[PDB]
Amino acid sequence: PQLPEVETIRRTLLPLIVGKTIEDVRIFWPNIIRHPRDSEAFAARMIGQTVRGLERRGKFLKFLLDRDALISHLRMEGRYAVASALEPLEPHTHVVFCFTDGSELRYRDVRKFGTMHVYAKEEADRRPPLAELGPEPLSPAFSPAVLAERAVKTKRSVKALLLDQTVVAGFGCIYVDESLFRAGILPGRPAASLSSKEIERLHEEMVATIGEAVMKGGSTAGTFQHHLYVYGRQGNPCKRCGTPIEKTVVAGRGTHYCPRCQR
DNA sequence: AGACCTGGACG
DNA sequence: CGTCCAGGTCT
Ligand SMILES: [Zn+2]
Repeated sequence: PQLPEVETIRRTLLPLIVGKTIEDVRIFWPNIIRHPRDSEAFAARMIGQTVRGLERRGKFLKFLLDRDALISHLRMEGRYAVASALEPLEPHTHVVFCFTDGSELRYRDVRKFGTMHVYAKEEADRRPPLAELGPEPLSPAFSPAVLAERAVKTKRSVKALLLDQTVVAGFGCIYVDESLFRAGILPGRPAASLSSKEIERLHEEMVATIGEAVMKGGSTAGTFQHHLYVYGRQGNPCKRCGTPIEKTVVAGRGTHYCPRCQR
């Protein structure tokens, strides 16, 4: 999940958990728990607290409790649902938070890649993983100046630049590829080879793409996949020029682009 | 890369 | 059967 997907999980999950009080926390795959590293301390400190809110920072979910904040990263497969304690669990359910009202927040993750960190609220933003994060793309803090400051300094591909969460938070392969297309820029271009005119353009497209995806509930629930120009369309005609979309490897990752529209 | 991980589209 | 992919991030 990327920013648009997570922002959607955030909007729909909040009303389902807000004001509930944790009675128990049950863990079935401890590796998910990263801080405290001991999964028993993790469970213990949360018992008794009440969900006060739910925020998003980059690709992370930030559950706001009483004194603590829980930082959850879904990675590839992480999924949350709220259900009755009286029903059997779905498979691949690794962490369950039991509330006093008989309902449960269930976390599922087939590949077990996801992570959970719990800190005191005041500590969350100055500790891993939130600390190194770049500006929110839909915030004024994300500007062409910001993008340019990082681009000139590096020799790596513009794709690799935008995937770096320290540069800007929220983009993954899908939306990076789409943004680059919309901005007419080849993914493999050295970041530094970008001009001021391209930087501004890319910034406008990055903001627009992520914005529309969020309004459309993301890609699959979501509907933004009907609005994909290049991702997963390899071999198919470009929607703008009819050139077959191409797929190669940029920075070790499957990359999609139109060889005509992008330069 | 290869790491952690599990499973679905491929012949 | 296998291998080849997969919307993350780390080493
Ligand atoms: Zn094209």
